[PDB]
Amino acid sequence: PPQLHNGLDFSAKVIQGSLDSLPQEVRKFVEGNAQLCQPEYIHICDGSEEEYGRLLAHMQEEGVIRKLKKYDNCWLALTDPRDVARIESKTVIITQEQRDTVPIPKSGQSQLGRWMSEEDFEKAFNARFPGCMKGRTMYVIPFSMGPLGSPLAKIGIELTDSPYVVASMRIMTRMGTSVLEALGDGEFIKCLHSVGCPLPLKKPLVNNWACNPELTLIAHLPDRREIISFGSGYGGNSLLGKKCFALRIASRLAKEEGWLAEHMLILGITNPEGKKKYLAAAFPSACGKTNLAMMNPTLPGWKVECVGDDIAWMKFDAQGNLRAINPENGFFGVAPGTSVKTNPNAIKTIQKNTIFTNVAETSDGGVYWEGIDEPLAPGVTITSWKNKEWRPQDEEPCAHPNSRFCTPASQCPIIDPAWESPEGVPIEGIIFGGRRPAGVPLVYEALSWQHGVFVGAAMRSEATAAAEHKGKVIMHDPFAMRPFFGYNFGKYLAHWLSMAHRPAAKLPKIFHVNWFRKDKNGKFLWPGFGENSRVLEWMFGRIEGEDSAKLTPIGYVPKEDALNLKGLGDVNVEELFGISKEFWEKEVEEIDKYLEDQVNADLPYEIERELRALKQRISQM
Ligand SMILES: Nc1nc2c(ncn2[C@@H]2O[C@H](COP(=O)(O)OP(=O)(O)OP(=O)(O)O)[C@@H](O)[C@H]2O)c(=O)[nH]1
Ligand SMILES: O=C([O-])C(=O)[O-]
Ligand SMILES: [Mn+2]
Ligand SMILES: [Mn+2]
Ligand code: NA
Repeated sequence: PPQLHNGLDFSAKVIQGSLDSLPQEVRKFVEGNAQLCQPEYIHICDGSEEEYGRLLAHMQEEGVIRKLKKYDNCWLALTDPRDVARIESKTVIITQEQRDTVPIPKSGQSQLGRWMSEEDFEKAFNARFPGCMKGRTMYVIPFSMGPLGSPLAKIGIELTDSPYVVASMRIMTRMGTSVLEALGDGEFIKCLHSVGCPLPLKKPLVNNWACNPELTLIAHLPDRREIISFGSGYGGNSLLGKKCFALRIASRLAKEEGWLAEHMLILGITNPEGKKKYLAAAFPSACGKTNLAMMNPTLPGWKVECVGDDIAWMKFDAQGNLRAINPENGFFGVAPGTSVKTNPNAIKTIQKNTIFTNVAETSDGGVYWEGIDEPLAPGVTITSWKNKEWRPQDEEPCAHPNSRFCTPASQCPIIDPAWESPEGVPIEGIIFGGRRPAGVPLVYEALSWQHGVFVGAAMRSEATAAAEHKGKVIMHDPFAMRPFFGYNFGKYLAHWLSMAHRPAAKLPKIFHVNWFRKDKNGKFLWPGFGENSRVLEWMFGRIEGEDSAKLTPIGYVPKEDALNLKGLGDVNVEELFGISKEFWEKEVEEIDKYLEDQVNADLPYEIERELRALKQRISQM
């Protein structure tokens, strides 16, 4: 025990587990950060049910969460209204050179990520972390992204002072002692989180929800294999395995190592004949992945099974199959809109062992939100997400627009049998899409891999409530990755294009969808949800080589009568499927200006070529 005093030994403060049990480098990480942050206690998480019960009890007793008595082991957290979603403007990546992280925009102000210099980050770090956990417990969370012990899994350690983060990580990752045993003396991603409210409190606590909005900063240091997040408890900012690791850090590793880390669901779809295919889909935040990934198809005999709803790690095997795995262990899903009619499999999943954040509570201990589509007995009352009595005729919603459920994937009734298979599932189609109220038809198919990459690059979508963006501003969200690129977007495009030069590659067919086109009065032209199975059927047939497509300037679309619209006789097909020369001339000009300004010297030639080819096809209309 080599030391002149007690070294950096924090053993006296350990209230679960043992520092002696930890791999050497894990111990160093814990003790170095204990020295810095000065927690009152250290809790080494074991991931056991016993621990989870006591953690929930502790939070309940502290008033941080409430038990929802109507359900089996479900809980409700209500946050400070300042800490409710991601904050892109406070999310940064540190590298030696800015251009490695983001292209330099011609006009000023990049929209493909925020870079911070090493020097500026050190100052930011020193202004936040020293002493930040005083009076609190530092929890040590050993977690695996991907199935335990898989050669493709990646392990992290997250230190946090938030028991809400511990509970949510238990759901969203594989966590506990088994992860430490699989880790051994291997490398792990170093993840440090604090709510940034050391005791005694310097500022008023709102709704018993510790946070520091003024100093909120979600930082990524890929060259140090570190993620450092301060001031926010909201899951996208605090669950460091999810967006921070499994997209931002992992996307750059993937570029270096020949794979892909993407904001994509993975689903398996089986037709009435029993033939099954796996598909991946990238839609922006709050644009429909969870609803698609566990859809109940309206077409009789069709079945969808869920591999993952949010993040995909994909790599070509030796046979050329693009194999995908879900690195998550749960769903962190948008609550509003979820009903028996729109997402019955989510309703089944969230009946037990689920943590809800910022939803409303009924007087009989249930959950409520806009679009839940379940009448309450007369006399039953509602407490809004703001902890105030609420009525249906009220101006503001009962649930926050970005309220979430956090639920075990193992509870999904149609979880796919291969959802934890270490080798992944073979992807036969990749689907892009987002919210476009005008101009973009229900579905089209890219003409080639290069055209498909351009389609991903050109994605635009109405702003949602998943981050700080207000109104329904149509924003660029290439590959649904705008908030999540771990490195220069132009390099990411080159990396995707390079997949076509892999010998033997079985390149997935690429499609683009729009569930959200609206008529003149602002009403949806397409009902969506389970009806989207009709679009998946067409995709399935196209992968099988069916002659069910008509060429248009934007790509292939369904032939007349090719889509099954039985039961949707009132859909206005000409409006929904319409392609206007005027709209598309404007669209290509907008994309050209965006790529030139935002990507410029980093833009691959093949992307510029696809833009010109699209413009040329439009000119022949
Ligand atoms: N009109 C319509 N709304 C949909 C459709 N699919 C999903 N939604 C709604 O869009 C919102 C977000 O859908 P999700 O499936 O949770 O979005 P996501 O892509 O999983 O979002 P993140 O988890 O933030 O990445 C919810 O309110 C849904 O009810 C659809 O087909 N049509
Ligand atoms: O939380 C999410 O999944 C998001 O914002 O994409
Ligand atoms: Mn997401
Ligand atoms: Mn989702
Ligand atoms: Na609260």
